[PDB]
Order: sequence, then C-alpha cells, then structure tokens
Amino acid sequence: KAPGFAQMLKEGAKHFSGLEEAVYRNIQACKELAQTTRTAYGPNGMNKMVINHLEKLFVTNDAATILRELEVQHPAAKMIVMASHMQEQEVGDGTNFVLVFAGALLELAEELLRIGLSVSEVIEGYEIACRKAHEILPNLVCCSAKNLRDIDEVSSLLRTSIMSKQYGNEVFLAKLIAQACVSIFPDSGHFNVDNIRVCKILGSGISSSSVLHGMVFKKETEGDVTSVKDAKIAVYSCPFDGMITETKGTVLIKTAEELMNFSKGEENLMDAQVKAIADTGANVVVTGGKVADMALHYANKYNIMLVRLNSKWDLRRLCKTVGATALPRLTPPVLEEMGHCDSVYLSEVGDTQVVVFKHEKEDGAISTIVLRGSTDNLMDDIERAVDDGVNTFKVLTRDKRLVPGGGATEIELAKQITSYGETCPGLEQYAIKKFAEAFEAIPRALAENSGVKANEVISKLYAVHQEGNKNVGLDIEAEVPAVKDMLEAGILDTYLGKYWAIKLATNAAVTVLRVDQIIMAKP
Amino acid sequence: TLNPKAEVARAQAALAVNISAARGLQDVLRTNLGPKGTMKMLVSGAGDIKLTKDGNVLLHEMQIQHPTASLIAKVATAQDDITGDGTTSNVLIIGELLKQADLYISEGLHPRIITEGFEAAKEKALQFLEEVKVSREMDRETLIDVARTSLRTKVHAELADVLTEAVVDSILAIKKQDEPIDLFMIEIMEMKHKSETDTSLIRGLVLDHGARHPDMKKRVEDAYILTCNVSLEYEKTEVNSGFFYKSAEEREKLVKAERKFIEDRVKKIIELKRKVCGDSDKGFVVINQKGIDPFSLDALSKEGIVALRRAKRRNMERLTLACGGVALNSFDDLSPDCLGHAGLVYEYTLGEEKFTFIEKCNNPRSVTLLIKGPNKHTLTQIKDAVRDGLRAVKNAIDDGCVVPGAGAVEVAMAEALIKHKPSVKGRAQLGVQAFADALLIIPKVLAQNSGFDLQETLVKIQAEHSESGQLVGVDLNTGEPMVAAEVGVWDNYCVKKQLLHSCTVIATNILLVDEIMRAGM
Amino acid sequence: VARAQAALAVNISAARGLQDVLRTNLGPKGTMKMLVSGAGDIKLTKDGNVLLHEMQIQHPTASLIAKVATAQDDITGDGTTSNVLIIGELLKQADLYISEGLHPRIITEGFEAAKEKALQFLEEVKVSREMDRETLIDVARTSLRTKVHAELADVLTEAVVDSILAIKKQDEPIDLFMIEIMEMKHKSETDTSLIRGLVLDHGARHPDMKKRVEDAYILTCNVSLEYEKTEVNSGFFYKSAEEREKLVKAERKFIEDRVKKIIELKRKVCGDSDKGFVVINQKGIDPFSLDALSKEGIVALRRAKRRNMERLTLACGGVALNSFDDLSPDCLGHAGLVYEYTLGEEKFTFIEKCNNPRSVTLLIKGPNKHTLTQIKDAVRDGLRAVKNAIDDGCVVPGAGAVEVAMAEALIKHKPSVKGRAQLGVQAFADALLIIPKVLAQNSGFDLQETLVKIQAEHSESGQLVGVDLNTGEPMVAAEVGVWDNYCVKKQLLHSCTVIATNILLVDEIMRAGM
Ligand SMILES: Nc1ncnc2c1ncn2[C@@H]1O[C@H](COP(=O)(O)OP(=O)(O)OP(=O)(O)O)[C@@H](O)[C@H]1O
Ligand SMILES: Nc1ncnc2c1ncn2[C@@H]1O[C@H](COP(=O)(O)OP(=O)(O)OP(=O)(O)O)[C@@H](O)[C@H]1O
Ligand SMILES: Nc1ncnc2c1ncn2[C@@H]1O[C@H](COP(=O)(O)OP(=O)(O)OP(=O)(O)O)[C@@H](O)[C@H]1O
Repeated sequence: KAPGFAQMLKEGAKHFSGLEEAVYRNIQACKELAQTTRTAYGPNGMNKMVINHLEKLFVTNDAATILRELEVQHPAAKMIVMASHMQEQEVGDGTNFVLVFAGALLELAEELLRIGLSVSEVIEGYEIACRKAHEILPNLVCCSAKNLRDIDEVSSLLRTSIMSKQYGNEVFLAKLIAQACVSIFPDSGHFNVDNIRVCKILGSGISSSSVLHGMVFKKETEGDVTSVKDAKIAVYSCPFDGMITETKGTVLIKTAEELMNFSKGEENLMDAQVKAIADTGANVVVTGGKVADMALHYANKYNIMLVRLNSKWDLRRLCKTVGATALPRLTPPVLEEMGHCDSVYLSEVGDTQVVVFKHEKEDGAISTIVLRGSTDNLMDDIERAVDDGVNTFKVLTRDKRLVPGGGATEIELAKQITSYGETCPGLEQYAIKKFAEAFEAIPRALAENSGVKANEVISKLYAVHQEGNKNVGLDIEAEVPAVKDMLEAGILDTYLGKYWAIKLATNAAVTVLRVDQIIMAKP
Repeated sequence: TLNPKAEVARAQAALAVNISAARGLQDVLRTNLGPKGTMKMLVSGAGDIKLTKDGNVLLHEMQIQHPTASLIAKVATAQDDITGDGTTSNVLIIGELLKQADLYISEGLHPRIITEGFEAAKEKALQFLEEVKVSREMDRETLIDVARTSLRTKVHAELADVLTEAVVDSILAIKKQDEPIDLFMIEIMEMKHKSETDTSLIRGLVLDHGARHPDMKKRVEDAYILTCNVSLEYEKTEVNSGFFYKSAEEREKLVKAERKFIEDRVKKIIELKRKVCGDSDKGFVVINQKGIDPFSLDALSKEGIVALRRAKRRNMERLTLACGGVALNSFDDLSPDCLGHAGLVYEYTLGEEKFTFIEKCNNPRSVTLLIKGPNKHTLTQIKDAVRDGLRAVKNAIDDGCVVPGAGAVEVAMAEALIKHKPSVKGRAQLGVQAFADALLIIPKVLAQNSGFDLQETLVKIQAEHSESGQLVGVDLNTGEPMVAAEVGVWDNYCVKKQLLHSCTVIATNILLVDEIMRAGM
Repeated sequence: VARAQAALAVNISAARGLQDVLRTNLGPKGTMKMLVSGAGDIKLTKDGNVLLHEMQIQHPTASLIAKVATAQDDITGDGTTSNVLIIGELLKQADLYISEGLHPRIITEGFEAAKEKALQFLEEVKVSREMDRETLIDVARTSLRTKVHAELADVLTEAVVDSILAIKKQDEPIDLFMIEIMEMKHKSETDTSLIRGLVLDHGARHPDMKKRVEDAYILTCNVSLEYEKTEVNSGFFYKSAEEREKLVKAERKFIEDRVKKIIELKRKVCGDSDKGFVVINQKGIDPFSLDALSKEGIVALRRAKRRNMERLTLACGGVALNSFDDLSPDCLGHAGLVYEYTLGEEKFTFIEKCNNPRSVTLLIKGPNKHTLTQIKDAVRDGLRAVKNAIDDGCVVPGAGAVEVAMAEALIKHKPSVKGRAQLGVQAFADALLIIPKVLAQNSGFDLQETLVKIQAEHSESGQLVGVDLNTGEPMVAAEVGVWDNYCVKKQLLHSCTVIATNILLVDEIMRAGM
C-alpha cells in the first residue's frame, strides 16, 4: 500500500536508502567478522570454544578453524573469507593478517564516508597507498637466511611460526620440524608441503615424540613378515573374510553336516584369494577392513606381509604416494592398480611397532612426524602447527628475504606512508592517511591481547622510530609495557608472506567497497 | 464499478504508479554508470555470488518484485540483441522522461500531447546525429580508445591496459577485406590457479581433454592432423554374428576377435603416419572425439602420435576450420586427402589439469582468448567484460561512423532540441522541452559517480560556446569541461541510434497506459 | 527530532497549500471565498488581504504568508493575492533543483540577480501617458471588475473617477481622508452615485421644517442645548415635586436665552427675503427648541460626529463655536442646496453645491448587509489603484503582459556572479509565468493552449501580448484598455524576492518557550 518501499524493488530484498546507508551495512558485516579474530591474534590471544556440526567439542585458536566452523552467510563478509583462502595459497601465514588489517581498513573507511567523500575516490587512494607499500617493503628487509641446510639455521628461524600456534612448545617443535625439512632441502625446487605427512599416536606428551623417514603408520604388521623389499603393493579396502559373490550365490545350510562343509569352503576360498596375490609377485598387502584369524595363517604360509589400516585418510595417503589404487573387490589379481616402494619393514619407536615405507634407490622426499599426546584435542592443535610450520618454510625455497615482526614492520610502514601522504596534494591524501592508521591496529591487537594499554605501546613505538632505532617490536609481558629489539630476540617473519598479506587485504577493501547493494536473484 | 477477484484503478492515480515505479528503477541503476560507478551483488540463494556492472545482467537474470518494473527489464533483452551496448544508459533516459512529464500532467495536460512531442524531438535529434558522427577510417589507435571506453567500466583500473590489446588484435585478425564479422569465431576459455592479469591470446584452440600416457610428446614442432569420429575402444559386432561361447572364459576370446575389427583400424593410423611424412623431426596428432582404448594408445604413443579423446562438439567444429581436415567417419576410407596440419602442438601443464594448444597457424579462422583468474566471480566478470568489449569494437568496423563519448553528444543534442521551433503542433514543444532535459541526465549522473558537484559540472560544459564545431564532455578526474573527441572517449553510432529509438517507444507505452487491472490475478 | 532538510519540505507544502487555495480568486473570472465568523457573520470577498488577515489558518508556516499581505497594502494597496501565487511557484520550482543536491543559498543568490534585471525591464515597458478622464477609466476597470459580478462594473467607474478628479488640482498630494464613505440600506445596488456635499446621519425632525433650502448661511455650533448643569455657582435642591417644576424652569432658562440669540443673529445678518439658515449643532438639541427655530425658517440638525464637524468647517467655512454668549458673524458659512433625502424608514440631510468643500462623499447603496461591506472594500481598493495612477504617471500593460515579456528577457540573460546562478534566473522565469497559467484555469480554458499562443506572439517591433478572458486568444493590452500600475509591479518583484528568500533560508525548526 501507499507509501511503497523505497528502492526495495527486486524480490523483496532489503535495499537500504541513502539515509539508511546501504554501504555502511557491509562495513558492519566485516566488523563483526574481524572482531572474532582480533582478540585471537598473538601468543597472548584467547582460545575459541569450537562446537562442530558433528557435535564434537574443540578448543583451538587457529584462524582457519574459526572461519570454517562459523558459517558466515553475509556475502559482503565472504569477500575476506575468499581472500583468506587466497592467503592459504602460495604462503601459509597471514590468515589473521587478512582478517585484521582489512577489517581495520573498512572501519577507518567509514570515518571518511561520514565527511562526505565519494566511494570512488577513497578506493583510488587505497590502490595508490598499496603500490607505495610495495616499495618500502624491500627497504624494510633487515637480514636474510644463511641457506646452509643445517638444523641450527632452520630451528632459529622457525620460532616465529611456532609462536601463537602452540605456546610452550617453542623449544620442542622448532627441532622436530627441523629434522624433517632438511631431507628435502638438497632437492632444490622440490620442497613440497604434501611430502611431510603427520601421524598421531596416543601417548604421554610432546617430549616423547620423534621424527622418522618415509611413510609411517601407527598400525603394526598383522603378519609375521618383518622386512621385505617387494615393490608390488596391493591395497584392498575390503575386509578379509568369506567370499560373497557379485552374482546370486545362495548358500543353503540345513543340518550340521552342511555347517562344516561351507565353513571349510570359506577357509578354502580365503586361501585362494591370498594365493591370487602370491602368483603375481606381490608380498605387500594393506587391508582396509578387518582381518580374520584364518587369513593370518595364510599370510605366513606364502610369507606375505599383511598390515591393516582402518582409517580412510591414511589409506588415501598411499594412493598419492606410490600410485596404488584401493580395490573394493576381494583381492583382484591386477597389476596396474599397484604401487612402487623400494623397502617396507617393521620397526619400533617408543615401544610402539610402526611400519616404514621408504625408498633407497630413489632419492626420497617422504617424511613422517610421529606425534604423541594425552588429549586428542590438544594433539590436533599441534598437528595444524606442523602444516603452518612447513608452509612457513615452503615459501623460503624462493628468494630468502626476512622482515622483523611484532609491529616492527608495521609502525615503520605506517611512518613512511604518512610521509608520502603528507606531501601528496589533492583530496587523495585522506585515503593514504587512513591506510597508515589501519597498520596501527595490528600492534594494537597485539598489545590489547597481552593485557597492556594499546596507546602506551604505540607512543613507545613511535618514539623509537622517530629517532631511527629500527626493528623495535612489542615485548611480550603483561607487567612490563616496554619494548625490545627484534633482531636480538629472534623474531623474523617472511617478506613474501607480508607481501601477499597487504595485497590481498587491500583488494578485500576494494571488492567490498565497490558493492553497495545486495540483490537476491532467482535462476 | 469493480468486480471481486480483481483490482482496478479507475482514477488518474494509475498513471502515478507506473511513473513512480520507473523512478524507483532509475535510482537503482544510476549508481553503476561509467568507470566511477559502483557494483551490484548477485545472490543466487544457494551461495553463488557474482559482481557485474552490465545492465543486461542487472535486469534479465536479476529478478524483479514490482510488476511495472518487469517491463523495463524486458527492454534490456531487446537492447542486447541489436547493439549489445547501452542498457544502463537506456533506463536512465526513461527514468527522467516520465519524471519530467509528471510536472505537466499535474497541470492538466493529456499524455497524448506529451508523447507527440517525443516523436517530434526524436527526428530532430536523429537529424542532428548525422553531423556529430565522424566517418574517419579505423586503425590501431582509434580501436584502442574505443576499447578503452567500454572495458574501463568493468575493470577496477588495474586490468585496463592488458585487456585492451587482447580485444583489438583478436578482432583485427578475424576481419579483413570487408567480410562480415562473426562473434562466434572467438572461443572464450577460462583457467584457474593464476592471477587475473595473466589473460593472454591463443592463436589456435584450447582443448579440455588431453592425452594420458607417459610416453607422449610434451611439445611437437610440426604434426599432421587427422579428424576422426569413430570410437577405437571395444565395440559391438559389424557382421551378422552374435555372442557364442562355451563358458565365461570363452567370452574374453571373442572380445579379442571383436577387437580385430577395431585394432585393424589402429594399424592404419600408423600406416598413414610412416608413409606420409614419417621421417625425422616430424609428428602426428589424432583429434578423434570418441574414446580410444589404452591398449591402442600404447602403440600410437611409441610412434610419436599424440592421440586425443573425449572432446566437445563445439571444439570439433573449430578443429576442422583450424587445420582443414575433413572429419573421418569410416576408417575403411582412410586417405591422406583429409589430413590437416598445424604449428606448435604442445601441452602446457597447470596446477590441476593439462590443456593442449594448436597455435602458430597460417590462417586457422579461429582465435581463442584465454582468460585466467583466481576466483569464480572474477572469472565471470572478465568474461562479461570481454563480450561487452568485443561488441563495441565490432560496431566500429561495420559502422565506420563513431560519436564522441563522455556525454558530448547528449549535451550538443540538448542545445539543438531547445533551439527548435514547433513544427507539428502548438503544444508539442512541451514534449520537446521534456525530451531536451531527458538527455541531460547522462552528464548529470556522471558527476555524482565521480564525486563532483552535479550543477558545477553541467553549467561548465554548457557554457562552452564558439563559432566552430565543438563537442565537450565531462571529466571524471578534474571536473572541468573536457573535449571527449581529443582525449579518446568514443562511442558507436549504433548505440546512440538505438538509444533515441528505444527510449521514445517504451516511455510512450508507459505514458499511454490508463488503467491497471488484474486479468485472473 | 528530524535534524535534516525536512524543515524545508514542510514549509514548501504550506506554500503549495496556500497557492492551491488562493488561485481560484484571481481576476474577474475567478470564484469567491466565504468568511464565517462562527456566530453567523457571512462575508464574500476576492481581496487577498482580507483573505489572509481576517482569515485564520492552522498551519504556522502559512501564518507567515498572512503577515506578508498585511505589509503589501500599506505601501501600494493592490496585488496581495498575486503576491502569494508567485511565491508559491517560486518555492515549488526551487524544489526541482534542491533535491538534485543544490544548496538553497545558491538559488537565493540567483533570485537577487533576476530581481535587478526584471526591475530594469520595468522601466522600458512603462507608458508615461498624460492622466486624463479616459485613461483612468481603464485603470479603474482592471481593479473594480474583480470585486463585482459584472452588473455594477459600468456604474462604479464614473463614481470613483470623478471623485478623485475633483480633488486633483494645483499639484496637491492626494489625501484619502478627504473622501467620506457612507452606507445606506433600502435601495438597490446600482443606485450608487457621487455626492458633492456631505451626508449627515440625523436630520431635522419637525413638521414645520423646509424640505429644501436653495441658499443658506450655516452657523457652526457645538453647544449642548439639552438639560445641562449650572454654569453659575448654584446647586440642585428641591423639597417636593412642585419644587422640581420651579427648578426645571430656572435651569432651562440658561438654554432658551441662547436659542433666541440665534434668531437675533439671523435677523441682523441677512434677515430679508431670499435667504436661509441651517444649524449644524453636533450635540443634542431640546425638542422644545426645535419649535422655536422652525417657525422662522431655521432647519436645525443634531447628533453629529466629530469627524463630520471638521468636514463641515471646510464645506461652509464657519469657525467651531463653543459658547453662544459671544455669537459673531465670522462663524457663519455658506452652502447651496440643503434638502432632505427620504428613505423608506429614515431621512438624511444633503448639503451639496458648496463653495469650496475640498471633500467628496461617496454614496454607496445596497439591499443586504454583506453587500454593503463588499462594495466598501471594493471602493477602497479601486480608489487606491487610481491614486497609484495619478501620483505615478507611468503605467504598465495588464492581462499578464509584463510577466510574459519578463520571461523572455530573463531567458536571454547570463549571470555575472557565478555559473551556478543560472538556475536562479531559470526558476524565476518559470515562476513568473504562473499568472498567465492561473488566468486560463479561472476563465475555463486550457492551461497549455493559451500559454503557447501568448509566447509564440513575437514581432520586430514594440508589441505586448496578454491573455483573453473571453476567447483565450492573444490580446494586446493597449488595444482593449487593460492597464496596471507601475508602482504595484515594482513592489511585486521586490516583495517576492524577500519572502521567497526567508522560506529558502531556514533549515531547522524548534519549539520555543517564550
Ligand atoms: N612472540 C612474538 N613476538 C613478536 N611478534 C609476534 C609474536 N607472536 C606473534 N607475533 C606477530 O604476530 C604476527 C603473526 O602472528 P600469528 O603467529 O598469530 O599469525 P599466524 O597465527 O601464524 O597466522 P595463521 O593463522 O595463518 O597461522 C606477526 O606479525 C608477528 O610479528
Ligand atoms: N573514459 C570515460 N570518461 C568519461 N565518460 C565515459 C568514459 N567512458 C564512458 N563514459 C560514459 O559512460 C557512459 C556508459 O557508461 P557505462 O559503460 O557504465 O554503461 P554501459 O555499460 O555502456 O551501458 P550498458 O550496460 O547498457 O552496456 C557512456 O554514455 C559514456 O558517455
Ligand atoms: N479584464 C482583464 N483581462 C485579463 N486580465 C486582467 C483583467 N483585469 C485584470 N487582469 C489581471 O489580473 C491581475 C490582478 O488580479 P486580481 O485583481 O484578481 O488580484 P488583485 O486584487 O490585484 O490582488 P491584490 O488584492 O493582492 O492586489 C492583474 O495583474 C491584471 O493583469
């Protein structure tokens, strides 16, 4: 009826008017997404009480776990989540850097629109300041790596990735990842993140863990074969039991004399299926399902090493390692769906029998980090720290450039951008000045999580950078609000990880600010 | 005077409904005009999110709520078919035509008198349009500035330079010696795992399914192309026979006897390879669309023959035009007269899949434009930007007359319609006066999207007067009156010809309605 | 609440609301409005001043426009409802550009530029014709035909033209206090005329009086000849009713000694034949004194007013007398025909054919009460229009010929303060064309039909074009005799720029608390 809905004319979608500030609703959409991860940044950040959709409880503080479980529905806030998945590509750090800096970009952009600045002019000042931010970032590089492929160089530089993923394991996790990547580091240009597979066994704690070469499974060998150098690996996801035909196959039992005939016939058919693997020359059989007791007798008869893997995630790891495809039928004697491995043997680590899949005539790039833990909740948090620890050094196969962290490269970048924004004439000096103040929220998020007043830390950082004392970052202490040198403490992040993080967070401010209306459409 | 199961508006308020409905649609589409405009969001309901600025996607695929605004959405479906350009600017004319006509209806004027002035002002603006257009010959310099006008509105000013050279060289290679241009000759392909600035041109054709064998050549300098449509896998019988066997073990032997009709045709491919250019530094490529058995692939891959399978029907049509090979439907009639040839046949690998290329041809009559992007919504937006960019350069070569952009035509057309005496009626000048201010909404809203003042921009471009030909337009960066013919802001003549024709027809039919009633609703 | 531009949108709706009300009473073809006092008083008028000052509106913004028309009649006396129709379209045409994002101060800067150009254009169209009898008829015809139902439009012109022409001599300034307006009942509406002499409310009431005196000497008196107090040191004392009869004869003897003194002054100065004597005593007269004067031929009048006595001083020439003890012949005047006009109920004394009265009385007759007040407000608007024609010798063409000619002169005009003042002369040109627009609706013709014909009429000469109230054709105002005042059109463009500024210059409205 009269009066009609102003500007809402497309499928009843809520189109806010000019007084209702339709562009301001997208700013509040990315503000609520940034506020869930603002207090989660840093080593003093708070954990998140994760309740999964399969009714499983989790306590973790990873930035990727928050975005995957908290199902966002606002598509204006989905531009940063799609940019955070772009942050997961080509680097393994900066997922919180995208959510905080682009969230502080749009929060400072709302103060510019309240004066009366156009959205087409502010967005041109962000792309100007983004190109100016890409020039000072090579100039902020203090030191670089030594490129000697030793344990001491890797473990000293890995202390940044272990920080804020799992606090307290700074001395343990820095040496466990360091023993794995140095086996792939002679292979120049071949360091890959999928080569390092993580396995977890329920044990005592972190200090009982160890590093092994090749593919290591926690399940022991079901057979009595200890070591065999057979290349043919036939993986079967079906359980070892009686043969059920794909045809009709009606088995009739009436009296007890037919009970002993068909039970012996199932044992004879189980003997024929193990013999169907023995003629093709395959002495390595991995069983996906359960193994019967009579099938264990046929394993030691033909001297075939039988191992049982119940989990499907570890069975899929062998499909992309040796090329063996899991067959659902009861052991089909084919050769094309098999794998290739030089030697497989059974060994013990920490009084636990594990099976090793390594290669001696091939160079070898598969490594397995056997993790031990009492609780499965905290053990999964260390498992994600391995993936964010290896991907921290997967980018170091490129040009090794290191920048100081902890607000050292944040205030120094905010100082030189404001100097470029002060001398720049025209109305575009307002957007560059707010691009520098968006860089101050990340040391503000680091100081507020440590129980320290944020304005006292920022003025302490701007006093030492005005005198030229570079590489000064936040001192992690709730009682001491002072600062410390970052080159002496050992915090050095990646230059390429800081390059894509400012680039993707600025383009997230480009994509959201270009959208000023949301319309639902029917196909 | 009304019946139930109906709703009839008897007074003159039914005219105020359709005027205020188009005035509401004007304020929606006025924020996305020009390169300084914003974008809109497409919510499919399931999760598919797209951002487009094209007025066809904002009206045809985009669904409406008001029934009166559904008629204007069908106008952009007719506008995209004839010229493919100007659907955002078409709604802004009708949005101010019915708003300006509402001032005279409140004074008691009939809508028939106002819609007669729109026909008189149409022919005056159309006769003025023949003196504004420039009949200069097209070249590389002008077609870039035509591409810089259309592509810069769907681009965030980072992909403007790398997409301009792609749409110019593709059109100039498919049109020469006054032949009619076909937009279906350009193949649009999409690729992931790269940046958005990696959009380049491919001389040949990108095929989806490639060869799956470790012994395949990664790059072939020269190879003979053989087009087939017969499956080289295990098929049924060809002669009057059947499936006769003694047991289940005998059935595998008759399949081998059935494969003898198939494997004989595989050996004829090797026979045509060795005799016809089977020396060193030579190759062979099979582009058979149907499936080929991997046992037959083992004998072909060892001889250096790159055999492909599982292609599309749209891909096989361009393969016959690129190499010139006749599609073979029977291997018994195999002859080298149906053999084609191509240049560098190589298979560039990506992060996920592999795709082959048949580039470096003399005249394949098919140019494939390969788009690369990291997202799905960015991959669709650049594809929407190319098809909007390919249509603006297509109209420039067929119709050699081009007009200056940046509102320079509509400002000069507003001067001609104001300085015009009534020739058909006395009261018809009130429709001419409303049509004179209707063309002024295009430099009016271009100042709002750029952030400048609406009245400071309109006055300064209207005060530009001299004793010579002068067409001035708007400047989105400075705000000063800028000559659009000098800086390189150019539009097509067919865009402005359909802008004057479609606006005087549709805004007539909205003004000529009297009552709105439900016929079964 | 609502701290935004909504304070401007509510004020223009009161301007559009007051425009649509007062647009039906412009010109002779328009309608009228009724003014009900709530008790039963009915008044019909087309004057916009009484339609805004006496008429009460509920809107507070429209009450400011009611104070505009009160300031319009004090300087000119015409064009009050035409003041509302321009400023209604001035704020209506301003809203077309304010919603586009323009500040109202910029449109105000363009309105003052259009005011100086239109005031310079008024100096070129004015006609400095010599003021005579014929040109004052056309000025009185444009003013009086808008308050008359076209049965008194021919009779009332010669009553107001000959009245102001009798008082316009020796380059003296025109004074409206010299014109006396009297009203009488029991007659028709067309029986009105001009009277050379004055009209007294109460006349002589005696059967022995003369019905007409052709020549007489008028003695100005102000002495109360009724039962008055003692002028000698005495008192009022009585013992019974018989003592009061002796006291009333001892008190009234101070009266009739003065009454016989007037007869002694009548017999001394011009006591022969072919003479006369009228008494114009303002105070009360003893009924016994009326028998003493009427036997010798003296017509005695009583119960006069204070303003009428000053007009009797200028008519006859007698000095106002305060005591009869020093009667002297220099207090005597002279007049011509002194007779009584007989009505159905009352009688009125008429003293016309004076020597040099310097005062003309307009006699307006009407059958009804509300008919008398309508012509009384019509004669005051008609006499002030001719007074603007005599003092200001230049006149302008009527029938909206100035406003259409100003619309073309404002189109061919470039601003010299800024470029954004181009809408200020644009909206001022469109709002001035509402007078040929509203004259088409009141006449019953189409609005856009006669607007085209009044704007297409151009030539290579000096030619004015106006609207036709009968046929709707282009009509030259000089050829038919339709003329307005230059002083009214000068105050029209000056007052319209001030009032449309102050409505455009507000942004917030607050509730005061005194
Ligand atoms: N102990 C510390 N000392 C100095 N700086 C630190 C410390 N902990 C965190 N930072 C700063 O925090 C930022 C990265 O912190 P953080 O480890 O929370 O990111 P992240 O968790 O690795 O990202 P992701 O969620 O992708 O794993 C860097 O800029 C770094 O300088
Ligand atoms: N570089 C430029 N500078 C100034 N104005 C421009 C420029 N390029 C285009 N314009 C103006 O923008 C208008 C077209 O705007 P836009 O490209 O947003 O709509 P469109 O895409 O052409 O319409 P449709 O969606 O119907 O195809 C043209 O009329 C032209 O005058
Ligand atoms: N005979 C006529 N034909 C056409 N127009 C006329 C005629 N007489 C007067 N007018 C026009 O009418 C206008 C005056 O209208 P009207 O007398 O109704 O209002 P008004 O009494 O002047 O208003 P106000 O009392 O405020 O002065 C003049 O401007 C004149 O041009």
